[PDB]
Amino acid sequence: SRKTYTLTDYLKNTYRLKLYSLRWISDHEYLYKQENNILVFNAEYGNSSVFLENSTFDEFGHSINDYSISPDGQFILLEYNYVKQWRHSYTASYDIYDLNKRQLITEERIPNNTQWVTWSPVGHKLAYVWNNDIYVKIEPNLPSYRITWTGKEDIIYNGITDWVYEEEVFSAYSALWWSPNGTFLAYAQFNDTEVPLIEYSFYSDESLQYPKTVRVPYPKAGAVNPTVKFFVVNTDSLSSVTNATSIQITAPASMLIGDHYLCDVTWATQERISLQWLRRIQNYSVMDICDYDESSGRWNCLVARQHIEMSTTGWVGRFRPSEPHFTLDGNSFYKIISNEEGYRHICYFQIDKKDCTFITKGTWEVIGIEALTSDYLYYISNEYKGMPGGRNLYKIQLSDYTKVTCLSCELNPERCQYYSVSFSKEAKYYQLRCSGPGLPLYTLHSSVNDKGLRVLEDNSALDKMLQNVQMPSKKLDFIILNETKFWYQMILPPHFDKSKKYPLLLDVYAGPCSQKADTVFRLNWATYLASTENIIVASFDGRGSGYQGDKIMHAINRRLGTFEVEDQIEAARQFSKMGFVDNKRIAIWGWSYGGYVTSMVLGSGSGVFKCGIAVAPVSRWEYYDSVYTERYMGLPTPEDNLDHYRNSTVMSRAENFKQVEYLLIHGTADDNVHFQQSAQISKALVDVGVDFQAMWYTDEDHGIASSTAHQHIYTHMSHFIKQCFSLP
Amino acid sequence: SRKTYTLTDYLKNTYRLKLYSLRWISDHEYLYKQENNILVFNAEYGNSSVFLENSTFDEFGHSINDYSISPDGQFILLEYNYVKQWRHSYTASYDIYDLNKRQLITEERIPNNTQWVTWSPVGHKLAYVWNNDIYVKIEPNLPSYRITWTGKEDIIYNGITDWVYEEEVFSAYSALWWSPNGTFLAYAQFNDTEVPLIEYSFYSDESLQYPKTVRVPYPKAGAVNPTVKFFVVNTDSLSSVTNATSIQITAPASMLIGDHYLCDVTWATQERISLQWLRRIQNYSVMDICDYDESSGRWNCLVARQHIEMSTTGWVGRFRPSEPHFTLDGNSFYKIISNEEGYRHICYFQIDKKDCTFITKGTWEVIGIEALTSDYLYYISNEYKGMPGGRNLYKIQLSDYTKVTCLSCELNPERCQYYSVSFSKEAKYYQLRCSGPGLPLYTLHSSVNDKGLRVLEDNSALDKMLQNVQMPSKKLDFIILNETKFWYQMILPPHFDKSKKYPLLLDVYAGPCSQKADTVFRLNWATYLASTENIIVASFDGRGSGYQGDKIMHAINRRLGTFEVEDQIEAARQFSKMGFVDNKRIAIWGWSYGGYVTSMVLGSGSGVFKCGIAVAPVSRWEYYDSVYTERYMGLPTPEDNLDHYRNSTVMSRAENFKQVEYLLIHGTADDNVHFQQSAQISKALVDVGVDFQAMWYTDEDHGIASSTAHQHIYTHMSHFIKQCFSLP
Ligand SMILES: *[C@@H]1O[C@H](CO)[C@@H](O)[C@H](O)[C@H]1NC(C)=O
Ligand SMILES: *[C@@H]1O[C@H](CO)[C@@H](O)[C@H](O)[C@H]1NC(C)=O
Ligand SMILES: *[C@H]1O[C@H](CO)[C@@H](O)[C@H](O)[C@H]1NC(C)=O
Repeated sequence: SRKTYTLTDYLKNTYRLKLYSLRWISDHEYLYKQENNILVFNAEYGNSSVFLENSTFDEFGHSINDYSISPDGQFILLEYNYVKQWRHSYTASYDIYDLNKRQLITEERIPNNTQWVTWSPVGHKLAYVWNNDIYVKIEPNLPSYRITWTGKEDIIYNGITDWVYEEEVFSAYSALWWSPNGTFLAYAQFNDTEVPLIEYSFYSDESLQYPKTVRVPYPKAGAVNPTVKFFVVNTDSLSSVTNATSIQITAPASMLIGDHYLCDVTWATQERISLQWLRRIQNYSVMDICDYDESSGRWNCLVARQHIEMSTTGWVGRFRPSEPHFTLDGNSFYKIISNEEGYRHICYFQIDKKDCTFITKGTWEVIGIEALTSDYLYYISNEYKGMPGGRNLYKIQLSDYTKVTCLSCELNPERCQYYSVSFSKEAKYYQLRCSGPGLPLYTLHSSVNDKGLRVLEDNSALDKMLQNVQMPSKKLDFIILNETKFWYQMILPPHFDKSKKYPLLLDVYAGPCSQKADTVFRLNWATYLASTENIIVASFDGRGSGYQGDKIMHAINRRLGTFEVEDQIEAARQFSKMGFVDNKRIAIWGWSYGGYVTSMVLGSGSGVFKCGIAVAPVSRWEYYDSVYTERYMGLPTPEDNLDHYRNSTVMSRAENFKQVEYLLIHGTADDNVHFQQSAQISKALVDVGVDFQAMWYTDEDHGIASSTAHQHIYTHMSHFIKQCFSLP
Repeated sequence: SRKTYTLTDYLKNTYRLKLYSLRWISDHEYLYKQENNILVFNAEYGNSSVFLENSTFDEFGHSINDYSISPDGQFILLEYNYVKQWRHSYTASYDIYDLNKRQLITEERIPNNTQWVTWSPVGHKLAYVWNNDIYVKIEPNLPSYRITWTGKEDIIYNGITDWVYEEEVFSAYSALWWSPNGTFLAYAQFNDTEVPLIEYSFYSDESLQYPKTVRVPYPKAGAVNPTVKFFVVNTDSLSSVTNATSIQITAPASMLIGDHYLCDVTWATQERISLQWLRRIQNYSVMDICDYDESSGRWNCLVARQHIEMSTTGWVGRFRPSEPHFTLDGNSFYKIISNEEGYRHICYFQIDKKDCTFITKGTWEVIGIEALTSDYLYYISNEYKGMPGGRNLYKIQLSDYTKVTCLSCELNPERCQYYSVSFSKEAKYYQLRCSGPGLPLYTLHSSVNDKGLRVLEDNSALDKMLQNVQMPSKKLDFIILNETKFWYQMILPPHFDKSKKYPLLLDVYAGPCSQKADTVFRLNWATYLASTENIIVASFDGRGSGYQGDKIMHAINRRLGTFEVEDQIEAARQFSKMGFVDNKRIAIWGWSYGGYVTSMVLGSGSGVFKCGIAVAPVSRWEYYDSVYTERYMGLPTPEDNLDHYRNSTVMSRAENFKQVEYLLIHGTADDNVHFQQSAQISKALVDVGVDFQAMWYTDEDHGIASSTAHQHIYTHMSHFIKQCFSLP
């Protein structure tokens, strides 16, 4: 009798999740924007003051995309004129508001088309990047010191990352790293001088008469990669007439025999930096600990102090080598490491010592180390009730590692099974965020005795609303394939009847270390397909999937487009044999790696799927970028892995598409997974006589995320699926 | 007749039309290729011998693409390694083989990657273009002589055309023209320096890691255009110590004031050249007659013998200034001109004398002048039976204009209402080539007494085959919109039943001077649609269409996307009325201009059409080239015609497509109508929320003509129509 969840509701964002985004600003206080005022909250007692009134800047003349306040909080930075580049990078203008006076600073402004800005971690110093060169303001109203002079568009980058680094390495435009004092500015330089350029058309506005070609240095598998150097400047000794002195830190000798990357930089103390590096064959990584010479002004990294990580089974880390979490003193650290059994767990390392100690063990994995005092290490794992799809917070007593307490497990156990966390400085207080399986819940807690303090957002407004809709439900369970347990979720229509036969949509991603079966609450496309269209949407984590150990995750090492594909069919097969899925109507769809897999499934000849959708798919691994692809596939040369690079393309199995119905979609401005990839699939289908559907989306990138293209793509896919399943 | 005309039949060519393609080599001899033998035929008597054995070049080594025999039969040119460029351009390697010995020449071979080669019209001289520069070989075994040194890729073209000139001005890669002596070589040189480029991606074979970017100089409407110069070289005064002297003929003072085109190049005598020039506003045109001053070595264009052509209702000529045909003495010419009633007729000009005299007149038009002798002028017209979609050969006694004989009207009045002709040298003989409405007939005749020498090919082999197919029939009629006859055509289902109600596909082109309603016999897609699917395919010639004089042809001037679009609709509306057309099931389709007209219709909100397909459609005239567009549209500036450039985009109609089902198709490497045109359509559709189906074809150009892509698009289109129409 109630309304169902409709496409419109999805697209028009009718039922909205309420969030609670806070920024810890000390051990006991946090920032929060409410009704557009910036507020400081006291964690302990719950009371708040207004940092910055909503009324301030209503005469400022520009609408403001973002802000960032001094640590030692006398300035606020205002970001405006935001122009997006890639996933993390962008260009903007900035003004600085002097909080003590009622004033914008007026002279020495941070320039326009600034590519990155950062406050120092204390005080109110500023580093910014402009035309690929680094600058430093000591005071906001003073002239900046130029640190580098080598910036050249698309060629040399100081303090920012190039495309592959932004995307595959640091998940960030930034390549600047302030000392904890603020004394030093560490920064990376990239040189893309010989990196080949992916070119593509942008058509933009109807009034542009000639298309623009966009040209992006983008190393595809086996191509010349960017090189990198690393520098540290002392920001306390800058002259106005002397060019600043940047000291180089050289990679270790065992990284210099060949192509390598900088994968991680962590400050350990005021005078010690941690630099992890990686070989290009991502087999082998080195952590260097560099100390600062008081007398010399130099940085030395003692060999007897390096830390090596290797794997014979696969690559180092889930996507990159893990991050070290240092003790206050900087003489030791804790870091996630795959154990002997293949399980990622926390290892305690001493800096001068060489082997490490495991602080956790067992048939589950650690997801992150979240805070560390002298007393306690806080982390997230999927230990609870043995569900890898699950996330919870844990507290180790460091005087005895067997005394672990779970902080989130039983706070709201039917409602909350997927937490993330946000500790204040010195882990005095934390916010918890349960992401599912019920409505998201944001709580505030005091570490002292782990007293719950206060609910922040409970989403009850959403709850009252969703009581009036025909919500689908979620089944999280496992099947068995060859002795091992693999998990799947199903999103099930309202009033699911196990005696009926429902159409089933396999929603696939299945990349190395992915997880599509989990406890989180989403309101999405699947929600609509289940509520209105009575379609079971199923998802399944097969070999190559993560959070369940190496045996499963490294199964796909050097062999993408293989066990992850077979296992999707094997599970679709099994869902078929269950007596509520009508095997005549099984479809499959995926975005991105999802598309590559959906296509590899459509082309397997399984005859299990009526039809499916591949959006922005990888079709051939030589088209994708070096850092991601080489991590799973090695190099595409005869001496290495050319054979399997060639064996695993969507085009190789074009004929088999004649048995299936296929919708193939790709935005033309995809800088990530290039249009070329869908353009080689479509050609291969044509070359063989296979009919299919296509959709390009002019000037859309990898996410096809403009308001219109979003509504349109999901509209297009609904029609393709309703009619695939003979639904009116 | 039981079996039907099948899509496979169309695609696979079960049923081919037989041809007869001859090249005359004198006033009584031609060559025909039968097998891979070149045979010579005596036109008067019918005897024939083998000129060239099919087995002459078995041990050549390379696949031979095409031949060309010198006008003194002494040597043959063999064309190999042919690589397409645009519609007429290509590069190939060439060999010259001696016929009087039996040996390939090996000294001084035509270079590889030769852009163009041609023989002198008499004898065995060669002119050729390599690397944008012109070379002259007096003898095939001898070193060539260099005429130009200014060649340069995509900037300077000598002897060959750039992109616009090839496609829009000359219909030819060639910008060279021998005088009949083979004494003088005349040639144009194009300068594209400031011509902006169209760039698109070309994906190529799989093995290519990074798409290539294609860059072609292409002036869109209003852009900077190529400049031209014209030169005449004396081919007989060449020395191999001295550099070649090229005499320049400059354009008339009234062309030099602004932007202008070189239109036409016609030698009149051994020592006299006709140049036609066209203003960038294409309503003024000047013909210059230019003579060799034996004494000075120069070329003088007297203004006494200059001729002006102006149009006040539209533009000049049909697609350009008509070509003149000079009488042997070089002192008079005949040339097609819009008469004062606005119909195109043969006009008689005397070189030094004013005006001209019209030698034909009426409510019909000369299609072309074909042959000129001492006593007669032969020409082709649509007079016969007031049928503008028909064509016959005609004869005018030069000594009394009123004495006009129809050569072809009555040869076979039922099989044949559509001729073209190929006259021997000195017009002693002609091959009549009948295209319809019955099967093509090919007959040879003699001019003396207009005797029918022999049937050359009667397509009897096809005739018998088709007796066994349930062939569709063609209806040619007309309707009256104001008090004007506009002609349409219908391809009608076999066993047509005027009391059943048939789905209608309206097959549009409808560009300026087009004719879609004629008597030509075709085996094509509509043939399949009619015979196998019992769909009626209708084409209609409304305003802007051709060969019915200027009131109709010029109705569309400065007005593209108005009247012609309106008229298609009104026409479908008229088809509605007739009780054999189901008005729930009317569709429209078209390619190039017809793709544009379709979209424009579709988005008009007429409600007449259920759906429609548009292939490589124009969407916005600013995106298309300058020569074609501005010819109809004027310039896209505010003072000229910007208002109608903006009032006539496909994009401005997007909201209306909600009402219809659209199919939009384009080749990614279309260099004529750029992918951009469709990329802009799809965006506007995305932006406004309209659903529609799409298909790009990667690396296909304008014709979408690789055999596999050809098959794929008709298959795709066939399904789309079949499901639009509720047809299984
Ligand atoms: C500013 O905050 C106040 C405090 O609740 C609120 O009433 C008001 O709507 C806000 N003003 C604007 C313009 O956001
Ligand atoms: C960048 O690399 C190239 C060689 O790949 C080198 O020639 C150039 O000097 C380098 N530039 C800098 C400033 O590192
Ligand atoms: C036709 O026959 C005549 C007389 O036998 C002969 O001389 C002539 O060369 C022949 N022409 C052809 C084309 O074979």
